[PDB]
Amino acid sequence: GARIIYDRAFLMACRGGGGENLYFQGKHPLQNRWALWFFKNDKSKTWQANLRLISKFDTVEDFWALYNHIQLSSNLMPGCDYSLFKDGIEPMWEDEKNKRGGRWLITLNKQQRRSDLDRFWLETLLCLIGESFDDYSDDVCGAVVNVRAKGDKIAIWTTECENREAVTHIGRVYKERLGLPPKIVIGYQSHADTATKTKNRFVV
Amino acid sequence: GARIIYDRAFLMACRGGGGENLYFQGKHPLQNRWALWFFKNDKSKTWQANLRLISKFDTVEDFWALYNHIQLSSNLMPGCDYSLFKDGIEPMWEDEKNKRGGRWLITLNKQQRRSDLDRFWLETLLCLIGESFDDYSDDVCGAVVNVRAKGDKIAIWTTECENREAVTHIGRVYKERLGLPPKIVIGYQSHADTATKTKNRFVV
Ligand SMILES: CC[C@H](O[C@H](C)CO)c1ccc(-c2ccccc2F)cc1NCCO
Ligand SMILES: CC[C@H](O[C@H](C)CO)c1ccc(-c2ccccc2F)cc1NCCO
Repeated sequence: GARIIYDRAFLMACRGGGGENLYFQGKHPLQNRWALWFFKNDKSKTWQANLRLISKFDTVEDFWALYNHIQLSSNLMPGCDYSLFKDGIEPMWEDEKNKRGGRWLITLNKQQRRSDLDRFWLETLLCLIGESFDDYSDDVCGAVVNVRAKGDKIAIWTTECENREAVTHIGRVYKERLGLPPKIVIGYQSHADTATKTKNRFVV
Repeated sequence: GARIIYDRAFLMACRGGGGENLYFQGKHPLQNRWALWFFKNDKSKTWQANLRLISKFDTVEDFWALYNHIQLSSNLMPGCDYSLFKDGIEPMWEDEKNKRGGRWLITLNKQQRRSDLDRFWLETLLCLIGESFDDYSDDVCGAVVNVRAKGDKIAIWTTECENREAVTHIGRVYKERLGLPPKIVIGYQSHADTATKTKNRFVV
């Protein structure tokens, strides 16, 4: 049918009042299937054994079941990365869907770990699963949270750094959904530029 | 050793670049040996003369040799059934390994005979031979394709309809590997229920 779009209030209502959809034995299907990955760079193990597929889901209710479980069981320590990517896109630059891409980046201060990290990450996840960028949601690959002593980072990765209209729409809506004051500028950088380098390619 | 698991890309690469394994004079052995059966209900012959063992194989390269041959020489007409089952499991409910079982069913409409039947059947076969359900692949008995004017059907048969964790894992991974949109619900039904009866026992 048409793209399955859910707004923030609808998704939030499914957490405590989910499972009452009119089909799918009550589950609300998502537009896309998503995979959650965990990474921690531990030099004692291989890179392969450091990247872990945690879980895949494709309904609102299964997203919340995973969210609730992670909220109870998972490591929030420096050096952890968590990534939510569309099924079939590995959470790495070399994936065919990421090689030409880039990311909208949010950088937090340490004071913002207690005030803002959880709420900004949740808002990011809802933008993803809810297809909040209308047709330009198709350019979204995934999102990454890096937990770091120097300051945590959240990013939305998109497929094509030269798709100006898609990339800028995603950034504007993401900023709006995060609720950031206008004066707090966020930037988009291609993955190629992040490999070796406010002055970003696009700013909103 | 450990379970022999092959992903889709590896299996696909063996079709045109097969026979270069480091042992077995180049063949890649499968975890299981498999038997391909054909059935057509023809009232002029007995039931036993209507069920035919076509061939058995136990390597990736011999799977592709059979695939290529069937693709050239075999009947695709309404009333045909083809079944790929682990060696020693007959493709019938009464087999000891199927009596307590059930199936994940995919039902096609006629527009999907040309767009989807071959690709969905191939993806099913790759899930089977590649042991794509990890430890729960041991609950897989086989798969069946029914060619019908009213709409073709593909199913994965499993051994125990009350093994909830195994059955549900198989269904989720099968749906993921078929690439079905989240909103396209597939259902599991016990063979006992198929004998006399969206509302299925498990849905994913
Ligand atoms: C492990 C805690 C981690 O914390 C972040 C850094 C801030 O929140 C984290 C990771 C992934 C998910 C997640 C869950 C379901 C689907 C997709 C996901 F990415 C949720 C959480 N944390 C929830 C509690 O805040
Ligand atoms: C008409 C041939 C039939 O078509 C199906 C319905 C759709 O594709 C069919 C049956 C069995 C196999 C098969 C081959 C090797 C191992 C196991 C198998 F089940 C392959 C094909 N078709 C290949 C594409 O022509």
